[PDB]
Amino acid sequence: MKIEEGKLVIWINGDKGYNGLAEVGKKFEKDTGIKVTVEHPDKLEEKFPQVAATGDGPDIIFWAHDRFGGYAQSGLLAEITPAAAFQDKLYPFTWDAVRYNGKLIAYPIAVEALSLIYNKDLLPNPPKTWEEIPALDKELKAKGKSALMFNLQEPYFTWPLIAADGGYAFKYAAGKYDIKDVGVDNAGAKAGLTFLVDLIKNKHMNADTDYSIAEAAFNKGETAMTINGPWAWSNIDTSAVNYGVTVLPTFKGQPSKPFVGVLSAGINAASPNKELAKEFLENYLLTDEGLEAVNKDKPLGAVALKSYEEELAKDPRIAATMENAQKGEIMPNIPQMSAFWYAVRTAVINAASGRQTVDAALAAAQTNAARRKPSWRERENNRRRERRRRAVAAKIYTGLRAQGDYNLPKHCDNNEVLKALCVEAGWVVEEDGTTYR
Amino acid sequence: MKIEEGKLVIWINGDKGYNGLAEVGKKFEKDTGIKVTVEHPDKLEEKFPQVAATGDGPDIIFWAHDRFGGYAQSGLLAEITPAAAFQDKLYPFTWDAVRYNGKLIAYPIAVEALSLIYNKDLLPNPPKTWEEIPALDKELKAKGKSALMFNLQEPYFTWPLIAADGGYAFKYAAGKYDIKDVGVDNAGAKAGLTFLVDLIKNKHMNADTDYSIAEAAFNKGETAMTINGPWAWSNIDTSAVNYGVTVLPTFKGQPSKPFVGVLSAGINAASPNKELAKEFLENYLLTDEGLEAVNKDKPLGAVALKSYEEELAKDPRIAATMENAQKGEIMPNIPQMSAFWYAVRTAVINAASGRQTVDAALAAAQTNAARRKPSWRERENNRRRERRRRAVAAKIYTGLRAQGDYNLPKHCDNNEVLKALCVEAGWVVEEDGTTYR
DNA sequence: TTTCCACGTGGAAAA
DNA sequence: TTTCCACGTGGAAAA
Ligand SMILES: OC[C@H]1O[C@H](O[C@H]2[C@H](O)[C@@H](O)[C@@H](O)O[C@@H]2CO)[C@H](O)[C@@H](O)[C@@H]1O
Ligand SMILES: OC[C@H]1O[C@H](O[C@H]2[C@H](O)[C@@H](O)[C@@H](O)O[C@@H]2CO)[C@H](O)[C@@H](O)[C@@H]1O
Repeated sequence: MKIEEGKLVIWINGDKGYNGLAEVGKKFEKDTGIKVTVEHPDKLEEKFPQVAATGDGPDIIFWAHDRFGGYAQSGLLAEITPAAAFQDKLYPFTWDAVRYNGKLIAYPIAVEALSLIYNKDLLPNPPKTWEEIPALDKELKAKGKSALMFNLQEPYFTWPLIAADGGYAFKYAAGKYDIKDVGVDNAGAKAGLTFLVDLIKNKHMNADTDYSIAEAAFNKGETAMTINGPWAWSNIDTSAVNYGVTVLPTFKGQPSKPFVGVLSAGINAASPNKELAKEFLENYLLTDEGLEAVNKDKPLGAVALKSYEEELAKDPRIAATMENAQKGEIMPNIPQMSAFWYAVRTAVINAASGRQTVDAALAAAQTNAARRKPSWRERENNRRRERRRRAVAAKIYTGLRAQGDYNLPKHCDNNEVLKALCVEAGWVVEEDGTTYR
Repeated sequence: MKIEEGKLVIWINGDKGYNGLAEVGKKFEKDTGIKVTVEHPDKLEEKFPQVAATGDGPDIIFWAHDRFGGYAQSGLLAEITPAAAFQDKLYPFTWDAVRYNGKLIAYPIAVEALSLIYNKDLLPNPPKTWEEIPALDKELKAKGKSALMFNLQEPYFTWPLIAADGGYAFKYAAGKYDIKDVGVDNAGAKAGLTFLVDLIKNKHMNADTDYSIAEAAFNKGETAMTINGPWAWSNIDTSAVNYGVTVLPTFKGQPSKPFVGVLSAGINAASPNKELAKEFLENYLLTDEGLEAVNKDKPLGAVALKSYEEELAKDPRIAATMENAQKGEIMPNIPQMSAFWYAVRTAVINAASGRQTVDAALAAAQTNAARRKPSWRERENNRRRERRRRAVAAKIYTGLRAQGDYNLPKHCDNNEVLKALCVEAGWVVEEDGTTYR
């Protein structure tokens, strides 16, 4: 698709309040006449870098801030230049999340952190430690239920446990992240992933559990706990479950440390509606009424807008979210975050499935998250080099065929021409290529 | 995931009533103590052949019958052995849909056909032809609306128009489908796809419109019509839209001819719960109460079970469905269907985007749908031939480097060894490989 | 049907 | 860092 003047197209993930956001787009059209289409395609965080490089993609893209550094490095995002008056409306630290190489590259929307969600009727007193969950499961299994179910296919949901005892993504020192100092293979990370794997080995969780499976099981009252973010609360409200949101359990005495995301809205550098996108975001979405429309559809978490966050912070579910967020850390936005996430995803899935050990899975994850992606020019240099090597060889064999006068079959490969060249030069070549004088 | 004896795991597509089916599973657990888990993973029709080949995958898999023949050819499905008494409860033609090489390979559940779905308030009199849609759209655009929106990413939705004037998949003659006689490149197919591409060219449709975009636009009252199946009705019910279900419009005076699917349930050949699966399907799902539970969640269409279908056939939406189904054709279940579907999907997406012309898109689709998938042994044969070719060459150069005394640099490639061999034999080799005596 | 070389990226190796 | 051969499948070619 292509962005075209006079219309706005927005990409936001399918677990967010896209219906409420389209409601904001409808008000925008009422007052300005500009149509606003909100779409929630799959794997949008991966599709956007593929289409935007060529000029395609949506006008605005919503994702957590951790992806945006890589979009900016690739030149996919227009610089955001809000007036001071508007910057004053959002918490400074939310702006930090969307600053890359000194420039603001997106509008921050809301702060997200995972919390422990629990069924109060099945479990009036939720566990304070990861360690006690096995025994809690044994007890609930006798009653036909299970202790805990959460998405094991996305490393976002397992990272709090991996980081609890000392695992980290990229080390931060002297005011910067060290791209080559990755902490996914240290004792802390190994202990966290081992406990999770042992949960599966002892049949307290299933390695194939994903987002929809865990959400269905908690919202149907089959499991007593899940791990999820504020966007999930709306579907629980519609269910018959009496749920609480609280601090994640500790592991080895230390708090679980979720990676904290800032839902952010970037403007496609190829869009011809940059000013319209700015007006929509600053003056329609990032208002009390606009964020309310979105929040009422699927809760946003702690919104970047101070005026509305003052209301939302009264909700004890938000206070628990931010308690967890204080114990975690804001995600880096550096372009390498994509490589980190793929590597940890592979490690978690492979260790959960028994395909690899925890030590082997995390060792490979360490090297992969540190691996430098070859540039376009490097790939092209290698492609050309091998093109040239084949062309030189092909020309040699053409000349040997055309002038050798070797006693060759009507059809033969260049190996048979090589053999004849060898005999001419005084060599003997056996059937398997063994060659000697 | 591996099937475990004593529990049932089911895969069904996410647009079906998986919540109603899980209710059937819960009754089954209440009467037999066997846990039933219903899951709706993405791309399950592609995942099943990958996992089931090694004994993995679910106990039961739901999909339209078209996919089943390829599963059976690969040995992924247990043969279905209902007693004659049970078979008599389903319409004979539904059993034919799941018969492959003389054997029953799945239980038929329900007959699905696409219909034209329209908004009565915006469109009291739905169009009877495709030809009048452009004018109708221009009318509705003046009111800020559009005429028609349907999924353009899946060829199932566009096939009725492609088949209207003569396009076909595999020609049927003398009781068999001829897999070398494909009709995606004939005049009728071109005329149908040209009309669709012309709709996009004249801005009556957008090439990137997918399932959720079309469903959202119709269910929010922004487009007057959509093309979809019975599963979609419940979401329209919850919406404010006053809709009708009717015959698809004609093209060039001929009816649109949808490919008719039979939602079918196959039993994994690797399952240790084959008898439980048969009990669940025959005596819990394929009952009035069982199908009712699923149909209440998302309408199944015209169910294979005679007793319950006499109730459902009273519904004017089902009569419309079957009117369209009489105009279309039951899909083949032959293994070549997946290759047919991939080819047409690429052709539709490529012509709708302008990346290929209609003629060029359908010309490639014809050869692709007819292309014989090389066997494992053919691929292996090829792999070994090239492995051997490289190993013969490597042995010759090893012998040359070890015994030639060619005055070579410390590091050089085989081309330089070849060059030294050539001059030894009285040849001249230029820098680019030009070789002469 | 088989056969042959081309293709671009992997990863071992040397520095 | 660059270099070099291996890899398995594509598609042209001959039959
Ligand atoms: O699992 C890796 C994934 O984690 C984060 O994605 C979150 C996202 O921030 C949330 O808004 C919500 O949608 O859940 C997602 C996990 O499925 C990172 O933001 C993302 O880059 C990363 O791939
Ligand atoms: O688009 C190709 C696709 O068509 C059919 O899939 C249908 C399915 O039968 C319906 O039940 C519903 O889910 O819509 C699907 C299209 O998205 C074929 O059954 C399928 O094999 C084929 O790939």
